[PDB]
Amino acid sequence: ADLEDNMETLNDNLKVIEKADNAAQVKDALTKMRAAALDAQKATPPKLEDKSPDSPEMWDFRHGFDILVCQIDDALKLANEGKVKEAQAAAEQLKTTCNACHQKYR
Amino acid sequence: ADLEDNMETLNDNLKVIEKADNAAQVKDALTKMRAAALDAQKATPPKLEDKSPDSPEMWDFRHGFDILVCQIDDALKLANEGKVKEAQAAAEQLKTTCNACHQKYR
Ligand code: HEM
Ligand code: HEM
Ligand SMILES: CC(=O)Nc1ccc(O)c2ncccc12
Ligand SMILES: CC(=O)Nc1ccc(O)c2ncccc12
Ligand code: NI
Repeated sequence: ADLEDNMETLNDNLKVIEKADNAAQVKDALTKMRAAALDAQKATPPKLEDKSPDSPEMWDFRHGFDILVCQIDDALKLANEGKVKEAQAAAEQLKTTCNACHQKYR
Repeated sequence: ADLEDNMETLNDNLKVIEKADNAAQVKDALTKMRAAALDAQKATPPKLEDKSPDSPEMWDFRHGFDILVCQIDDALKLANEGKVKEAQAAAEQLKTTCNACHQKYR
């Protein structure tokens, strides 16, 4: 999927997590988020079509996703432990990463 | 210590590790390396005095050290396990990181 498609998946599964009643629901959402983030990692944002592929901006763009995935896996660990409330909190804390990358490259 | 001083510590403790007879020797060297890398992380290379402190180049410069420290800790884990030969091998593998950062910012 393109960058846009993946971003929507991420954005939509965040609210889904924000409404979840149980762990299984959070896990599903987070699992979908993880996949989309990895796939997004491969795209080249429109604001970096120029910059060479090995550009320092690009590496920061891709590195942004390794942080999101690490964060996402921690949320899954929590969801896996039945701690639904803090798996949700962990979910929110992801926005920090989201925003960070958005103001530099979006 | 300045960037230069720290780099020398790193460079010299690498050979020391390359000559070590035992684990304790590797650990000492690596411990000195870890400290110097962290301290180096704070300096601003001469080729980045201009670029703003929050510059994408700077963050890559500092991030370079988080990789070196992670690598260094893995070497210590190995040295801690008595595996002197592979703690040494792990040591060498560090050069990849060293070079990488050198050709971009040195
Ligand atoms: C964090 C989990 C996260 C969310 C949520 C998110 C959402 C998001 C939206 C809603 C858009 C709009 C896309 C559209 O037009 O439909 C958007 C756009 C971009 N994002 Fe994003 N995004 C999240 C995380 C990240 C991360 C960690 C990065 C950087 C590694 C990133 C980057 C981008 C870019 C580029 C765009 C613009 C895409 C385009 O203009 O085509 N996002 N994101
Ligand atoms: C890896 C373990 C590593 C070694 C070894 C190393 C050595 C090294 C030397 C020998 C110099 C010369 C410094 C001097 O003039 O005495 C040097 C210089 C720089 N380095 Fe280095 N260095 C290692 C690792 C790293 C890493 C991971 C970075 C980046 C995060 C880095 C950066 C630099 C920079 C900048 C210089 C130049 C300093 C200056 O010109 O004042 N090094 N390094
Ligand atoms: C969960 C988390 O914060 N992860 C990370 C933080 C900082 C980094 O530089 C990372 N780099 C590569 C992969 C994960 C990283
Ligand atoms: C041992 C090792 O390779 N570490 C790392 C690899 C890649 C990263 O992006 C990292 N980020 C922050 C800290 C360590 C990192
Ligand atoms: Ni990293």
